[PDB]
Amino acid sequence: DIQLTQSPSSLSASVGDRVTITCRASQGIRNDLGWYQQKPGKAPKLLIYAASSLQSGVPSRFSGSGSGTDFTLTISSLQPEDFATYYCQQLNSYPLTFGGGTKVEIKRTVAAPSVFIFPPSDEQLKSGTASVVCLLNNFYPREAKVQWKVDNALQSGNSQESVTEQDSKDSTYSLSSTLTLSKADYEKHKVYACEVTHQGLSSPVTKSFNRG
Amino acid sequence: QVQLVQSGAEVKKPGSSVKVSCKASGGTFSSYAISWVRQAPGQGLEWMGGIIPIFGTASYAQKFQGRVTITADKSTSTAYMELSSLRSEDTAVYYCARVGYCSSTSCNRGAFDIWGQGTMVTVSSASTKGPSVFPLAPSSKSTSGGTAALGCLVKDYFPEPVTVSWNSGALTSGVHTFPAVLQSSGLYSLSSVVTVPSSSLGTQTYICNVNHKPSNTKVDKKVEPKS
Amino acid sequence: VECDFSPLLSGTPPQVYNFKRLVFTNCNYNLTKLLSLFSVNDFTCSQISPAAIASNCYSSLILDYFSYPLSMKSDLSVSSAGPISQFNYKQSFSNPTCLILATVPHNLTTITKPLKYSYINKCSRFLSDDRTEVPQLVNANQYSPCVSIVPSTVWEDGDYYRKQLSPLEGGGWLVASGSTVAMTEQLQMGFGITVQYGTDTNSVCPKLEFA
Ligand SMILES: *[C@@H]1O[C@H](CO)[C@@H](O)[C@H](O)[C@H]1NC(C)=O
Ligand SMILES: *[C@@H]1O[C@H](CO)[C@@H](O)[C@H](O)[C@H]1NC(C)=O
Repeated sequence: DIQLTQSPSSLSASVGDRVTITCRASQGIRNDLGWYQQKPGKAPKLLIYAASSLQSGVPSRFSGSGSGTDFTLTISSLQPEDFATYYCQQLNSYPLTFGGGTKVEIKRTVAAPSVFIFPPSDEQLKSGTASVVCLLNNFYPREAKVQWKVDNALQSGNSQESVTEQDSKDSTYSLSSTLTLSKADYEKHKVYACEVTHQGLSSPVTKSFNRG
Repeated sequence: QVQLVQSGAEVKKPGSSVKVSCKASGGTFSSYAISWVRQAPGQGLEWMGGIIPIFGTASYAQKFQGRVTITADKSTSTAYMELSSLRSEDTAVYYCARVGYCSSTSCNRGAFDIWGQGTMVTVSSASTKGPSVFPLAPSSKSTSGGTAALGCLVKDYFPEPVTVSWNSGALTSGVHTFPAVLQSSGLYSLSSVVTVPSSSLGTQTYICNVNHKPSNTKVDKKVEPKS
Repeated sequence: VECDFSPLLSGTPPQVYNFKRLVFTNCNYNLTKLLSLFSVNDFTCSQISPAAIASNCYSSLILDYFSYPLSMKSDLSVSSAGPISQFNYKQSFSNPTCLILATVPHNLTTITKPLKYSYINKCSRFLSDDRTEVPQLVNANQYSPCVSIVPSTVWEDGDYYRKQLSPLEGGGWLVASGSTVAMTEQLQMGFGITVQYGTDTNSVCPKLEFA
């Protein structure tokens, strides 16, 4: 089976600069390579077929080259709409193999997170469950660590988190983490806190509250 | 400019089968082949198989051979992808796509120029369940100099997805709805927050509009400050 | 004086849909010597016998050869409604014919093996109405219309071939499909012989033996 190694796996870039993505096949495939673009929540889009041929409608800022093993997708001057995931694909033999993909994010300045915390609603408490939500709002880069501490005791296995896609306007990320305990276990303890470690923070910041 | 219209989302138990349709809209299949591609949540793209509608000739990735059947009704230009013995690892979005440009070796292999909107298929032992919507009340522990945070907690629902708006679409600024997380119970859960001016907490009404189509569930939750 | 079968013994023999044809007139042949270089697995004839076709004089002798897997023997009969006799190769009806299935021995290295066996499985015209499909059945002593869009060796089994036709060429599409058969350890071939008798021009005679 023809193996496609797409590099790099991800890159950060500003609007207007040169971006190069390489795809390498485990064996010769002539010019049977396709390039695709995909936005979150949408179907992939054909950019380039036959290694270099531009699909009708696709801007000329996208340029594919290469023949045999080494192929390259070059984007000459990045536009806002070009920030997405790009996929390699070989058209030569079965099975039709795709590359691993390249995530192109927007490069901006280091932004500290606004950290907020939400105690469980009374509506949920009377259902038997308690959920505390910690919000990290509008930060960059997306790498961030959140840790829950109940009565200054580090928590583990009872929290889950998700990060939104990069905002197309201010290029930031946001994180939401949910700590979930039972009604009984919740009332057993006093202080609930989430600790946040981020590059834009000089030191780990703690937002907390007491039952009351 | 032919379009590819696929059948709606699918919720299946482990071990069962699913059959997704792919119909040509505003055109025909003509002399073009139709491939199938799936994508698991957070994962990349993967070819499953394809078919030549005119001849009914089908090819498959060896990974799925024995569990997959790709047919095509030429009288209506509708391709089909049947996947049996469904496992949880089959939870993915399934796309159909037209082979618009022949490769150097054949015409059932080539670049996919036209794609369908995709079909979400979820395989789980969990049963369909509407969400419990809890408010994320704004307070001093959610206020930072003129701006206050508030939101909705959409907990314990199945399956994906849920859509949440604020004030019936009127409030869009500063809104962040996070991707759902899969709990150990097999149920999904997400949050939706919005930053608003801290001075409006005494007058402005903020309502969470949570929609869950698979369970026919609509919930409106008014978020008020807690004190 | 003597009929030359040398082009057969050299190079890579084509697939069935691209059969190579030799036409012999005014020469003397030794059929037995040609077959002695091969391992004849099957030898059947129509309106003539194997013994007689190696010992008669004709006005013309036609020899078609191609790479062919021994396993699909029955497919190489017009009695069968297979894709081979429908889309690839079809011998004459109004003339005596013979069909030989042989295997190349290891000591005949001059004949090289193709990458694999392959044949045309489907061959049709797809009209400009995007509905009606017209299968293009191969005629006797002729090639498939789809030999222009089917490569000399099919890359993958069940491959699809499609070519758009100009209004002058009837418009619509020329559409074909090809199958593959894995290559055997020793190269296996098929031979199609067709003879035609005349009145005075019967000069294709068997090579007689003298002291
Ligand atoms: C024809 O070839 C055969 C080889 O099997 C040989 O025995 C025979 O003598 C040849 N005949 C003539 C006339 O050369
Ligand atoms: C080559 O092999 C064939 C096997 O059918 C045999 O009849 C022939 O005598 C061999 N010739 C030589 C020169 O070894």
